[PDB]
Amino acid sequence: GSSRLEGGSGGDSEVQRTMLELLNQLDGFEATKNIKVIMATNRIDILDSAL
Amino acid sequence: ASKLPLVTPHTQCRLKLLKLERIKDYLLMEEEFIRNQEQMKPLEEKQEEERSKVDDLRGTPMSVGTLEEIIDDNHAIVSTSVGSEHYVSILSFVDKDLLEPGCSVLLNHKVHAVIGVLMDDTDPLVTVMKVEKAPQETYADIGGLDNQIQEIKESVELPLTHPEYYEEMGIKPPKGVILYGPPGTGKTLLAKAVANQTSATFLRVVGSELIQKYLGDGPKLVRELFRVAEEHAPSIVFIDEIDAIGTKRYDSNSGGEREIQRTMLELLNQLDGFDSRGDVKVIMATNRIETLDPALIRPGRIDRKIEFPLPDEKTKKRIFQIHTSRMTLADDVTLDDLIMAKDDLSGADIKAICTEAGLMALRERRMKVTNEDFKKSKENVLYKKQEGTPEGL
Amino acid sequence: KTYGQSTYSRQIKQVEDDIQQLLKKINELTGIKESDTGLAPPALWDLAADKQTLQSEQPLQVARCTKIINADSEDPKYIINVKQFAKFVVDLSDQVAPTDIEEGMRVGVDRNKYQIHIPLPPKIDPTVTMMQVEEKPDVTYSDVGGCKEQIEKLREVVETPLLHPERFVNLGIEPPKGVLLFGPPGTGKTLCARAVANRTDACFIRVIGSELVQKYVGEGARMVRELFEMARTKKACLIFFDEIDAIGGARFDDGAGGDNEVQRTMLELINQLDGFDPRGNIKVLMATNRPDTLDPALMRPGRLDRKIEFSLPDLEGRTHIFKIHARSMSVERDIRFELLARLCPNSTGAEIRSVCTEAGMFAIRARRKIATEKDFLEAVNKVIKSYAKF
Amino acid sequence: SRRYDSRTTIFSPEGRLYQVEYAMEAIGHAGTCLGILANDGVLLAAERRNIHKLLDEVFFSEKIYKLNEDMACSVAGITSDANVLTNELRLIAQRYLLQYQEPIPCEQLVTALCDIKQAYTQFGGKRPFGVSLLYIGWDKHYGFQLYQSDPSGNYGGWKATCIGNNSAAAVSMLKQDYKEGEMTLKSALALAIKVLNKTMDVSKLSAEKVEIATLTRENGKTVIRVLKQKEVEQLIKKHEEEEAKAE
Amino acid sequence: CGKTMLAKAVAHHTTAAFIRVVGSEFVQKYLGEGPRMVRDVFRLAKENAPAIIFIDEIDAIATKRFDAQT
Ligand SMILES: Nc1ncnc2c1ncn2[C@@H]1O[C@H](COP(=O)(O)OP(=O)(O)OP(=O)(O)O)[C@@H](O)[C@H]1O
Ligand SMILES: Nc1ncnc2c1ncn2[C@@H]1O[C@H](COP(=O)(O)OP(=O)(O)OP(=O)(O)O)[C@@H](O)[C@H]1O
Ligand SMILES: Nc1ncnc2c1ncn2[C@@H]1O[C@H](COP(=O)(O)OP(=O)(O)OP(=O)(O)O)[C@@H](O)[C@H]1O
Ligand SMILES: [Mg+2]
Repeated sequence: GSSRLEGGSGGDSEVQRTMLELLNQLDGFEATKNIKVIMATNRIDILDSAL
Repeated sequence: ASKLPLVTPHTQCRLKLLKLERIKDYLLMEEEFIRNQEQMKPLEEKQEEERSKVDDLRGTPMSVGTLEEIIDDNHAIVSTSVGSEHYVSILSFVDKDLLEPGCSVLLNHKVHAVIGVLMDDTDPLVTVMKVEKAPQETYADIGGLDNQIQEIKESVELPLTHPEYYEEMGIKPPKGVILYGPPGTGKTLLAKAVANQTSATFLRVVGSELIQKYLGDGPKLVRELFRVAEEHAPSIVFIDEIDAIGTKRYDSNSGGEREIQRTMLELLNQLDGFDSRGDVKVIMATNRIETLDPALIRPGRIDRKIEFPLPDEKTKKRIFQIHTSRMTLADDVTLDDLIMAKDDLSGADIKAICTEAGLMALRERRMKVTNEDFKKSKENVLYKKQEGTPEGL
Repeated sequence: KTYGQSTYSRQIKQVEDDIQQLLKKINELTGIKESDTGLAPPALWDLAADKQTLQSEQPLQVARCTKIINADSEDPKYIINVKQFAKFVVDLSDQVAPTDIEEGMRVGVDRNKYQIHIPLPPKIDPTVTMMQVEEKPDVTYSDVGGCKEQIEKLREVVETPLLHPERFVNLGIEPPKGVLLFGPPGTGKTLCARAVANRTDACFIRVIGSELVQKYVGEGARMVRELFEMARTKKACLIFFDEIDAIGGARFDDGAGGDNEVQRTMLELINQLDGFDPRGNIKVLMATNRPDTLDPALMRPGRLDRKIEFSLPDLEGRTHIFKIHARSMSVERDIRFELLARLCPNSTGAEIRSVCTEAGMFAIRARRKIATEKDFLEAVNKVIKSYAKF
Repeated sequence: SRRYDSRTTIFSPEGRLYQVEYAMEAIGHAGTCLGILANDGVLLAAERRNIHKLLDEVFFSEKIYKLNEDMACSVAGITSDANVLTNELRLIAQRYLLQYQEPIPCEQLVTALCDIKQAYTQFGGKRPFGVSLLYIGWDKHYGFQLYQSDPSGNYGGWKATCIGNNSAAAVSMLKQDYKEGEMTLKSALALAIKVLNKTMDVSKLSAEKVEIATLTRENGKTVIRVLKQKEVEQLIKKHEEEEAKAE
Repeated sequence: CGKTMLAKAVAHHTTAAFIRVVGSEFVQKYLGEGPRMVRDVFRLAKENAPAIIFIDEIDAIATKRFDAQT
């Protein structure tokens, strides 16, 4: 990721389709589900803000 | 279903009634005659076996090609998958309303004559920009604006609800509304609300998301954004943080700023240019507006411009009770004591205060939030002000 | 219920509702189930279930598109290049005469002996065919007011020479072929262009400057070249570049390269306009808010021969514009439109149309159906005064 | 030449002097400074940044400066601009003394220097002085005093202040733990040791990464002193002992 | 500093089978041919139990940055 329209693809890049599916899944379930998604990065700033 | 237009005054009238009664009465005669025929003969067998003749003409191994140019005369140039280019004849059963260049056409195997078309994906960009219902809340969660919300409702919602008002007098709605004001004051929220409340396809974009790292991609993005908005009936576009893209347009600049200016020209043309914009509205936001380009926010492009002041004394009480709404609070919460101070608090600041107080209440295990916690949180949030005190005053 | 919109509201509502019901009932009673295979209404499987499809599949064979590359000897012998299939040396079937075929034109050939049967129109980038106007706008020369000399010049350069060539040809004047329209934002450039497009009687093309920047090197120049070739196929055409400042930027190359491809496309446009290859019957217009940035080679006569200045309208034009836009309104009878023209100091056409619409608004919000003076005074206040600081 | 001019003395489009703002931004990184006015003394507590095993000990101090017999000041910002301003302050004091044969009152002095600084940020085309001052002194008009200055030219009397690194935090505790009019010199020194121990988050007071000053009246005349190592370390031991007993 | 010398020597002395390639060779015109060559090479190596595969100038392939749009 790092953005949803980055290389002019129009949201059809695979790197962006994976991020879209991850966002849909994260919004799928409720806070009260004892399912916490821990995410890691060695470079915070590049990291996308839509997460 | 492809019915006639009354084209009487179009406003409640006696002529609209008689042209309307007439179509109804003809539909009634047609329905009666049809029902009579159906009872007299099903015709199910006759209507069937036409499917059989068609399927006979279209052989089993139908081939998915890609139409590339219709000669306007029941002929076509259809490209097979490999890349070859054939010049075939369009038959009589293909719904020609569905034939445009680039459509996945269904050709015959031995003769490649066009015999059908297929649907395509709906997500060139539709999914990525449309916001659906706002998870935050409806118009209930917004208070203190009253006048501003009324303006937006009249600008974007009222022309959809009851067109008769505008239509009666011959005036078209305003074109676009630009929301401007100090940061944290309710622009994006009000746009979200008028989105989740209306009945069109609302699309959202960030200005920094139009700054592209290949040449001629920003203009393509804006052109598409305004291209899939007429494909979708009434539509709204909200380009937030436009300041990052529309700036004063100083000429003494070098680098990628030229591309910024070129995308700005593309937008400036889309909003009001040579062609008719169809049925779409444009909302915009900018924390800093003194720096926009005169041609972007000029009258025919953006008619309505809305200022957004901070909460003064009482909207603060409203917002506070809005965000403290869902939390168990101790019975010593001197909310006014937190509001009375003329600290120039902003709406986002109020949300920050609520969240920080709730979080420290969680930290201390305490089942309830106390006034002392809220005041401590207020001090902590305001701690993010800084600047040079005597300087400037 | 509500306050009551109209006396017939409920009656029309009822007739609409039962119209919808009768339409749905006939829909169910006729079938017409949507088909995922793109197949026409069964009443329109017509000549399609049979009797033309079965008669078109027999005599109309499949020709294959091929691009002629050479026509050697006087004797017909044609080298065609079938795309991604092969490259042959074929002859002419009897239907085509030798004069019809030229080098470089797409041709159709059969699947057995590959002999030429039909020519075909050239291939044009999909992004270069849409810039044709197709449906012309309805704005006309009565809708543009307060600009009388400017419109005269534009009409004498883009419009009159095509309609009546003999005036100019007799005296021996080749009329100017370019116009640069420049003036404050919202003064009447694009509207006069719309009017010119509506009135003219020849091909019209709309090119945005921001439409000629492209990602891949050497594409914009190709786009311009194709556009001018296309416009030159027609009998006469007008091209109306908007925001030409988009790609007419001044040349300042120094140190690290910056905006150079745009410069190559700009040079290609320059050479197309006035250059070794004659420019046929084409007339060009350009509009800019900032004409200074345009380079020294473009702004030169031979390319942009005229320069029409659009200035903010005078008082007479101010009232005229007010009156044009206040036409299709349900407005009061006597409005001292001179008073309204005075009350707004120097202001452009967009100001005035905004004034008209804001007056309509202040009429609506008061739940009135006829616009009065007080509506227009409130409109002028809310437009000029309140939106001054922007 | 206008091409190379920087325009260090011109307004921005919101009426804020940018060179001044950056000057104040430089101070927020130099050593912290502390002011505490007691009822029987004044005291400056800045941090000794020149912390290396290979530096030599010279002069009676390293950040505190005497200006008259009855006045001293400490600096945060650039060292060289500090020296220039200190020299001009000394000259001002002696010029007043020569004209009136009386020691220069404290606000006499602080406003003379700040007037130089303000003028410097008003016209001339130079960069402004990137220094913020803390002063201390006594005069027959207002007794023990504690002033402060900034690159703009503004000053202020402070019962307790902090100019320099971690200024927000230091002033926050100073607000929480200042008894207006209920402070002895000893208590003020202890409060200083505590606040600085917070602020100098790097390690703890090493008794060597700190500077302390005291201005008092003794035998009818002012006496200025810079705390030695033994007393400073003893104070720190007392501070740790008090905190330990507290816990 | 001797990168292709040592590989050359260990190809002289060693008893196992040796396959040498340059990363600029895998890249080919048609689609599915680069992968096919990679798979073929590794499969031939797997066929001969003792074997060394040398891919000189791997920079032609394993470059980090990509532009997956062309
Ligand atoms: N009157 C209000 N009613 C409800 N929420 C408010 C109000 N004013 C501010 N907020 C809060 O402000 C938060 C910030 O979002 P909002 O859409 O208001 O930002 P904004 O004003 O568009 O900000 P920016 O200027 O940075 O674009 C919203 O989550 C909402 O909680
Ligand atoms: N003389 C005029 N008569 C009538 N309407 C006018 C006149 N001048 C401007 N307008 C109105 O101004 C609106 C703005 O579009 P217009 O074509 O005038 O802009 P423009 O001058 O080309 O602006 P830009 O410099 O931004 O491209 C037009 O829709 C028209 O309604
Ligand atoms: N230790 C050495 N003894 C003898 N010759 C050596 C030695 N190191 C390097 N050379 C010389 O190296 C030359 C060949 O260089 P080599 O092919 O090893 O370069 P490389 O490091 O692989 O280069 P590149 O990074 O450009 O691929 C031979 O001529 C050999 O003389
Ligand atoms: Mg905002």
